[PDB]
Amino acid sequence: RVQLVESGGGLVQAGGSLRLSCAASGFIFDSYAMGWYRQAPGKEMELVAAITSSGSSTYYADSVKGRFTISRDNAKNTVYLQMNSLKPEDTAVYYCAALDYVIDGYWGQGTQVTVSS
Amino acid sequence: RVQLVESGGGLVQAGGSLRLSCAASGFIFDSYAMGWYRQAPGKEMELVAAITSSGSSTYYADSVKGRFTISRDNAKNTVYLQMNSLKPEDTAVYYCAALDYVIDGYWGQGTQVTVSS
Amino acid sequence: RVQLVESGGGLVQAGGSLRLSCAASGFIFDSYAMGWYRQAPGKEMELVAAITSSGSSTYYADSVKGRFTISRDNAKNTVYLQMNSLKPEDTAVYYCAALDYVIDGYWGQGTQVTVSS
Amino acid sequence: RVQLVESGGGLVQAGGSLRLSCAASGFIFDSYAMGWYRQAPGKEMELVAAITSSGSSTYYADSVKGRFTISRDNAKNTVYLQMNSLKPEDTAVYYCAALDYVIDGYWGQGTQVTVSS
Amino acid sequence: DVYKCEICKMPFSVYSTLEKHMKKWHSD
Amino acid sequence: KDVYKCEICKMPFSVYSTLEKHMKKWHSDR
Amino acid sequence: DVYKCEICKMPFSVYSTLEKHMKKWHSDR
Amino acid sequence: DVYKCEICKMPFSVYSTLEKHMKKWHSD
Ligand SMILES: [Mg+2]
Ligand SMILES: [Mg+2]
Ligand SMILES: [Mg+2]
Ligand SMILES: [Mg+2]
Ligand SMILES: [Zn+2]
Ligand SMILES: [Zn+2]
Ligand SMILES: [Zn+2]
Ligand SMILES: [Zn+2]
Repeated sequence: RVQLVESGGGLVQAGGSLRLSCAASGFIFDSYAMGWYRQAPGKEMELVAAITSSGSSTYYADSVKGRFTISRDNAKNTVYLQMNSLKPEDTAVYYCAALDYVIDGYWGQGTQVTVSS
Repeated sequence: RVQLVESGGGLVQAGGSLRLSCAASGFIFDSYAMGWYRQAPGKEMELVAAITSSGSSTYYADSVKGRFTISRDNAKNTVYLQMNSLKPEDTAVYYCAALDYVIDGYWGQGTQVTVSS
Repeated sequence: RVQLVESGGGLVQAGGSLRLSCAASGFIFDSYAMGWYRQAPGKEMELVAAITSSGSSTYYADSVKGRFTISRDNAKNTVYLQMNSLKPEDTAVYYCAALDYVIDGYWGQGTQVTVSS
Repeated sequence: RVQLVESGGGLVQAGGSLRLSCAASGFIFDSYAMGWYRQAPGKEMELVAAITSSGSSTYYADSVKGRFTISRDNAKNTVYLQMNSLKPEDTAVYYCAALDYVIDGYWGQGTQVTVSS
Repeated sequence: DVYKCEICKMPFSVYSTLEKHMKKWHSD
Repeated sequence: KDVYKCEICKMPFSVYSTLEKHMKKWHSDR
Repeated sequence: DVYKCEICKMPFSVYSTLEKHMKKWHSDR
Repeated sequence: DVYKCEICKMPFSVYSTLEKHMKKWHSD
């Protein structure tokens, strides 16, 4: 029912920027809060940022506040994560998801992000 | 990783003003001259204005000299095009790109500018 | 020795948008948090939004959350307030100032905002 | 006839920004190109930036282009100089003048700019 | 090392409540 | 329903606001 | 219709030179 | 080291002309 296509990852140097995008389909996008999660190998998955269904409220992990910005476009069914001032600690595969269904265990492919020291 | 998000276009009256922005990520923005280009439907992609890596030099097409001003903020990874005294001949989709890689033809979404009357 | 040039106000219909700007001089802009305040005739002044010197944190009055966005451009010594989904309750004169010196009572001219029902 | 009042200068660290302003009166402001000049003791005066009467075109000394931005408000009779990434070589008294009368040797008081390294 | 919402993994603090979190970030 | 506010910048204070936190986050010269 | 830089499409005039154009406007080329 | 407009002190280059300069910078 749900399909999430992430892109925009890559390799940058400490201090660079990346814009992640997620194109969503198969559910009523405007009805759900969306989140960006990151999964590094061997580490706990972390919810990086989240945005309510309307965009009116946002959540950020403390370590990315002021550097990451989450947004959404309900006309285009898209979620964005603008990552500025990247740091090595940000290296991970990034996945986007409707909050309500994170527990269901179905994920897109994610998009790899590597920040060279 | 060249992600180029252009915004700020719209419908405007002849004689009016508009400011376009392009947010750049995924490459070392400070190292590259940037250009604003435009393509009207049925016409060729043409360079409108360009600015060196540091902003130490600018270029303007003859038809926009004295009406457009290009600038950049290397801290925000952003390029701006202020457009005053707009004319119907300025109607087109506007794109921003690094000069070095224009030949490879990977363009952003661009931003529509429509000047009526 | 402080000067605050505010603009962007106007008359707009409910649901519309405006973008206020304040260009500041006479102090080291990037050292100070900045606030947008509004003053309506015969009411208590309200801090509408504020942004730390580093741009890293923002504050919003409950009634404007999700509708207003404050930002700063240190390369232009300027603070911006993007106001979407404007309501009649947003009608007032808007003033920008450094948080540290609001108690000293030196204000710019402000910019008038009127939202029609 | 011509009165020019400069302000905004001060002490600033290298890399920092300062925004200079000038209030003009006593002549038909929107009829004259304006410019910012700087004079360090025992050195040659230098024209740092100029803007045409309507604001359509600018001039910048090679050594400030991309760091300094001159602008004007013909409704408010004011001129502004935004100075980014300041260097010790920028230390001087700054003056604003109508280009036509630079040779006639009336100057405002100027405003001192000192850039520590 | 804190407890997190078991649906979306947003971290909880001493001020979090299930009801407020569910209302803000999940659908009834 | 009017609340106490920082007397320097008028930002509203809640039950969890502290002088130290507020000064640290929002003020520079004070 | 004039000759332009084959990389960035900037028009060349009688005063343009490849060396000056490349030095001012290009980084990786 | 280079010649400058004797009115406003703007430096001239090999492409500068008195007429162009006057019309752009000293005219209404
Ligand atoms: Mg909130
Ligand atoms: Mg590259
Ligand atoms: Mg502005
Ligand atoms: Mg915060
Ligand atoms: Zn949850
Ligand atoms: Zn305060
Ligand atoms: Zn080229
Ligand atoms: Zn001259």
